[PDB]
Amino acid sequence: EEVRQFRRLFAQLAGDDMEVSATELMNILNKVVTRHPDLKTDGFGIDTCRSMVAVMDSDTTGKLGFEEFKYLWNNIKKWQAIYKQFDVDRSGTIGSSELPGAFEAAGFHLNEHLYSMIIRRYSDEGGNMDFDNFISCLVRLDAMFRAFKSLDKDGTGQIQVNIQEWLQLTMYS
Amino acid sequence: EEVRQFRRLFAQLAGDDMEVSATELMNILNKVVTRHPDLKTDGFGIDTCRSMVAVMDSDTTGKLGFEEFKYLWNNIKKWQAIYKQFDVDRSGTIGSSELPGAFEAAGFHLNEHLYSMIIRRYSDEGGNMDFDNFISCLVRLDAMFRAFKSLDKDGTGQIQVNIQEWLQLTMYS
Ligand SMILES: O=C(O)[C@@H](S)Cc1ccc(I)cc1
Ligand SMILES: O=C(O)[C@@H](S)Cc1ccc(I)cc1
Ligand SMILES: [Ca+2]
Ligand SMILES: [Ca+2]
Ligand SMILES: [Ca+2]
Ligand SMILES: [Ca+2]
Ligand SMILES: [Ca+2]
Ligand SMILES: [Ca+2]
Ligand SMILES: [Ca+2]
Ligand SMILES: [Ca+2]
Repeated sequence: EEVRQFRRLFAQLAGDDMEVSATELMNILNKVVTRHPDLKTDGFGIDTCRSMVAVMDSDTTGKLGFEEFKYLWNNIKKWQAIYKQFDVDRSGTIGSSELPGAFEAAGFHLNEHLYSMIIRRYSDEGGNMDFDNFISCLVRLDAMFRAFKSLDKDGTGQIQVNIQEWLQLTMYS
Repeated sequence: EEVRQFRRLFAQLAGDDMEVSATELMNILNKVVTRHPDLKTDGFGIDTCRSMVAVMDSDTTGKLGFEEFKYLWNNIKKWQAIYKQFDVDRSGTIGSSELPGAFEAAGFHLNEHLYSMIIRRYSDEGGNMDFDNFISCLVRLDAMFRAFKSLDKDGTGQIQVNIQEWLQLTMYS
């Protein structure tokens, strides 16, 4: 099976403490893109990884357990495919005009104002977003959408968040 | 004449487009920090500087103007001085025990839970925070506080926000 094969990757990656840290996450992700010449990236940095872990660590352990990691990995496997598909000019990167289509393929229908804000923060001078930036942007986007949805209990379209919660959601990410 | 000097710095740094981008910021920050052996750091990386710019960019130009860069620079000068004062064991990093007092001097009073989250996201195995992680964290904490006070112009300590608003507050930073 595949769940058999995954426990095997996980158990190997997680190591001694049965959890995968920011550092371990960084290594595996860097070990993989290496064999993907169609993905341009300057590498998955430690800071980006620590952010990926925090935003994915729903149980506040500082590291990712089996489920948390399983969620992250599956998403990443699906997202890398979208990136390749939408980089129609084989630049190895997602361009400004290539972005909306890719996010939509990943299930994120935003607006022109939001894509712009996104390009400004994650893309470079040129409007080109490389692979790590893309995955990084998507892990966060997914977490924030999830976070909003869980706080929208009445189904009203708006949430109420107090100072303590706010600081917890924005700082531990 | 304390600004005579500051205008010449920004102008020299900002360049042709009259704005300090993440890369311009990264360079200067890595240049100065080296002239201070009391601050241990693994370097200011591009993702972190990209984060710093995003959070200080109030005019949504994508870069730091004079007013934006000045507020940022002033804080760093101030936070740099706090870092050194509270690094009692002169390890060159802020430890778990050293943390709250340094934030207390910067003016933030957070609870233990929040501190645990911050240490998990910003410190190392031993629980020490280096210079870039310290500045990066503080630049964020300050921004997140200001963003919150700007929507709670009532003092209730709670904000109402829709999805479009939530994304801009959490994604553009
Ligand atoms: O290359 C792989 O391991 C396959 S299973 C898919 C994949 C591709 C790229 C990344 I980064 C992660 C996962
Ligand atoms: O402004 C400077 O170069 C010195 S005096 C203070 C300072 C020290 C470190 C940093 I990074 C920023 C500022
Ligand atoms: Ca581990
Ligand atoms: Ca966890
Ligand atoms: Ca492309
Ligand atoms: Ca990158
Ligand atoms: Ca410039
Ligand atoms: Ca600006
Ligand atoms: Ca110390
Ligand atoms: Ca660091």
